Amino acid sequence: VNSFSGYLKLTDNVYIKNADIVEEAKKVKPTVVVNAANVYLKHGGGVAGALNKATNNAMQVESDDYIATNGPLKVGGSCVLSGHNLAKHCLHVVGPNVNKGEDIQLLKSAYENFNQHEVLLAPLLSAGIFGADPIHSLRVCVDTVRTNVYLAVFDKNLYDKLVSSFL
Repeated sequence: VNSFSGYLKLTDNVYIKNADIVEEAKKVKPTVVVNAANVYLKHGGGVAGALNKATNNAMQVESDDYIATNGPLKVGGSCVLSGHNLAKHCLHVVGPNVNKGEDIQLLKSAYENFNQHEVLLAPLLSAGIFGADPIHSLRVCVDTVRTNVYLAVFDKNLYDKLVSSFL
């Protein structure tokens, strides 16, 4: 049993809810929240901007030190950093950004990072301002992640379309 409430069950391991991931993280304090990161960990907008704002910019300060030491992530890669006030850990995962011309085949590699964690609160990778089709992102998630993933979908309209169209 875990603390996640109000989710629709899509598969054995994947759950979905219309929720603001920031407000969901603040309520649950999950072990892992996933950030929709870029390779520079520049948390300007989208999910990343919202998560970082909720940490009062402490996520960005920690991230800048990580990049100064390690250099940029790979598209499809990840790093584990603090979850600050939102979670124990934040898994920063880089899905391909279609609005920068990155290979959508890298979305499966991105989701494979989730398999290193038994339970996660996450957004749909490469959705929103990363430009991918969220229906596709949900299909790759279901077909790639084997650990237990609780997906937060901010937009009610999109949530209802994801559920209604789910095979």
